[PDB]
Amino acid sequence: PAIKRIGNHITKSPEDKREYRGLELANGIKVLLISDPTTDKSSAALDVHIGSLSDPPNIAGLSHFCQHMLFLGTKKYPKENEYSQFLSEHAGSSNAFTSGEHTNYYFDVSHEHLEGALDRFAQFFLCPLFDESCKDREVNAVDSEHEKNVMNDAWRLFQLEKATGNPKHPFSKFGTGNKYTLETRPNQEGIDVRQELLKFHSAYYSSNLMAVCVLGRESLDDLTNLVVKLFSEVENKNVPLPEFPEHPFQEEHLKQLYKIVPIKDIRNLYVTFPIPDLQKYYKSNPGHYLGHLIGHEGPGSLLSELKSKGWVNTLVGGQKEGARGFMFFIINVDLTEEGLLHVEDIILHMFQYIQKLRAEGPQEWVFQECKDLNAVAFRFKDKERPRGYTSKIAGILHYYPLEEVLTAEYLLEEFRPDLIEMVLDKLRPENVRVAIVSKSFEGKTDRTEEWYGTQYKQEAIPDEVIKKWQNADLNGKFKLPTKNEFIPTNFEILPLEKEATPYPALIKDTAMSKLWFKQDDKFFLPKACLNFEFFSPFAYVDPLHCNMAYLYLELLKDSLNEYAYAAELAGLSYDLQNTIYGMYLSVKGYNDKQPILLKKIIEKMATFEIDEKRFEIIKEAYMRSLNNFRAEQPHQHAMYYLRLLMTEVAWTKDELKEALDDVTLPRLKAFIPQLLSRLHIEALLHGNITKQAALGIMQMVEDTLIEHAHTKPLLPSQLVRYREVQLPDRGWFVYQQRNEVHNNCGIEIYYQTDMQSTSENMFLELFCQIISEPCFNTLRTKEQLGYIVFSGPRRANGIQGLRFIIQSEKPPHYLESRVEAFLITMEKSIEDMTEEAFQKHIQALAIRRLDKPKKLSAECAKYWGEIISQQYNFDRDNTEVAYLKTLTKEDIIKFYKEMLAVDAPRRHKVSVHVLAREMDSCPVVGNLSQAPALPQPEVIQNMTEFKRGLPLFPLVKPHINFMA
Amino acid sequence: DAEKLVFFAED
Repeated sequence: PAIKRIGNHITKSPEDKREYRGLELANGIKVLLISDPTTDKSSAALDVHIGSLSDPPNIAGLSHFCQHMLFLGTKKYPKENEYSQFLSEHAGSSNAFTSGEHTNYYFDVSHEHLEGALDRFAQFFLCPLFDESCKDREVNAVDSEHEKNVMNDAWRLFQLEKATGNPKHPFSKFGTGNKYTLETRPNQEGIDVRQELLKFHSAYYSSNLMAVCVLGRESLDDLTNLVVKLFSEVENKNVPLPEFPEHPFQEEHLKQLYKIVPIKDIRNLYVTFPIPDLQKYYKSNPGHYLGHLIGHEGPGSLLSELKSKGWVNTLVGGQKEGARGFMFFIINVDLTEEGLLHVEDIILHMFQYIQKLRAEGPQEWVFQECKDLNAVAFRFKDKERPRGYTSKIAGILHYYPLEEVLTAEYLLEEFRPDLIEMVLDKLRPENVRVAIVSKSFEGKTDRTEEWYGTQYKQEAIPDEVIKKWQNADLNGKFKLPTKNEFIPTNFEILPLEKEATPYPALIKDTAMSKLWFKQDDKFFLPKACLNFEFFSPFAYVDPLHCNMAYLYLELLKDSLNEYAYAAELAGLSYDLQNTIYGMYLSVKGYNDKQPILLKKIIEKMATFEIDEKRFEIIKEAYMRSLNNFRAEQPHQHAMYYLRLLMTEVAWTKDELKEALDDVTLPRLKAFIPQLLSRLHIEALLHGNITKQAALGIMQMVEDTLIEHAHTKPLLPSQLVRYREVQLPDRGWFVYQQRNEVHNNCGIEIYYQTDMQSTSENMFLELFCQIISEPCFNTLRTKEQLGYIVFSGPRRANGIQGLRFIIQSEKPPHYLESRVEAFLITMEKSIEDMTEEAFQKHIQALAIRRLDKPKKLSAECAKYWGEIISQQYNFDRDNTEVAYLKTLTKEDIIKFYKEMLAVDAPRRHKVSVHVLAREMDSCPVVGNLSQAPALPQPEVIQNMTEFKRGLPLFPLVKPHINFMA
Repeated sequence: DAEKLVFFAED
């Protein structure tokens, strides 16, 4: 009746136990229902196939603005925060995004309240209020959102490409919008934005352009009736789907060179080729076949040779989405100092590789290898988190038939050499666009992009250059990839051992290593997680050694890259990085060949031979990387400073780059043996693996280090952990700095409570749960201080507390007063809330903390967190939630009155103020809720001095976990 | 290897 059709069988992975049913309502809405009787959280998402590409020419950002407004009230639920408040009280969350052709809304919530959430949600598409008052406030949120992107290099380049194509093509539009485009200019032009928002919603939010996906515990039949009851009423305007057959880049936009000045000190080369829309060929993906080859990093690849010449370090190639009717094919690389001088040669090599592909012709075995790999990946796919899953599905329901939505973007079908040749025929010099990003162009540009202010220059590429590229011949160093030897073949799930444990067990406890093990007893997929922490005091003893630890590992990954790329493609991955206590190594994926890769890594780090050239290149990139932190956002600087302030030992970026210039090859080579001579290893092996196999992996790691590095055990007294500074009662310190790039302020306020413990943890978490929603609605929605407004707990070195983070055009001291006013408002709010409401929050937190991992790596991460923090409280959630339910409203009031209130006897407050670029100075104190009077803070002028003048907290005691 | 969205809130 209200249903036009019900899908046949929804092809899913055999390992997938969830149930699916696809349907199309009478109004044209495509739906995918998902029943998962085990899910702790239910979720829904609706994707409207309309985006910024459809913004009216005179109101840039209208669709994005519409997106923001839909969260602030509907005819059925007028309360501007009814939606967010409801979700918050029921362990839910929500967000939405706007792209060129889509506006996607989504939320998740306790499985028991799917109906209530979905009802409030459906109203976004039935009776939005677009309240005048909300409109005038929320426009500030949009402006602030754009403001933080202004000095972001990725966004600047994004808009620059649009501004350099056909000006008449909608691809040229500014999609974010700001106060000028959404308020100032419209007012001047006599345009009523409120009307336009309604007109836009009325004209494009049509049921025929919508797709919905719902996931819950309810049966498919019940979910079917629920969806019909709430969405069949959406009106169908029979809106035509926007199409863009003419490519934004026409002839006059090809064979062009762009020289661009970046904000950060980065060096990049972007090569772009216009191509037809390849979306309809998804069954064979000719564009991805070419991306796979051109972007390959194995021996014989384009990258391998460009790196050998010392011209580039990284490369990305393949097709890039555009919109219905047009796409792009790119080849992007970063540049070394030398690579910057050889851009013409680099591009020549690009065409030589492309010519090599043309000469050999399409390779079916390559396609087949990927097809089979994709089949394996789809079959053993990890179970997704509901929210992201529904959002993703709502989006692709627009491109594939109901029955194929789950497989469409995973499985390959037919090899189409003709389509591959057709795309390859478009990758030629005559149709190339080249952009070079480098500080070396500063003062050499003559154009400015209006929306971001990007400085650049445009030149036609000389015909003789085009002609030399067209004559690209074959380069003996370029070869097609060899057969991938890492493809997994053994997928058997070993039977659960009789002595298997529900939590990780300590099966090895020696001075050289401590091994935690757990055989997967929930997911049963042929995968495993091998986590290793290598302790050594020489990884962070001083700035120079921190630099060497980083450089060492970076050089190792770089030398293993060719080898490891193939493994990565075969679903075998690894992460290796230096830490403040040593090194971290993690190998994840199919268990089959993990031992081979792991052995190779350990063997290599212990017998590593540094390439001088690679060493100099990576050192130079690292130097810029440290310097580039100055271009990060204000709130990031704020977080950075707080971290340096509150931790016993922490080397600053400045100390690191100062010590860097003295890292020499000889010094680095001497460093490695020292680093590996003495270590302690704590590991967590979790997955499709046996106790005896675990012991075997650990022994192999030990034996390899002992054999090549002569590694010996470390002394237990050497296993030092850092402490957090202990603030004095009623103390308040302020550290102030300035961000030289962004013209916006940032701030982080930290109210230190006490050492982590069951009671203290839940006191803090319950309070945060309670203020979470009100904090966002007050400081952002109501007061519009900025797009970024955050509150929540802060945990570090066993200590904890409450933190607020804000980025705004308003000065820090004003921001501080607002947070303080809000605290008092939350005070009255809590004292006035009903036991009913209070218990909702307890239950909300309970569900949040008990929501269980849906994939192996998520469960492992939780165990790893306990091991890394050395608290080893694996049954933490049950414990803490049991305690949580004990908490009363009064306990919270007392906790607030003793630790957080402005006149609390145990208030421990530190504030980091980051001033905007255009602020030469600023004080540190100064129809809105009334802000309380604040004490005079002690200004921190030197971080070292600050820490020295305060005591340090002790380290948290470990939760004893008995085992051999 | 082988190969911008505006949100309501930064997550």
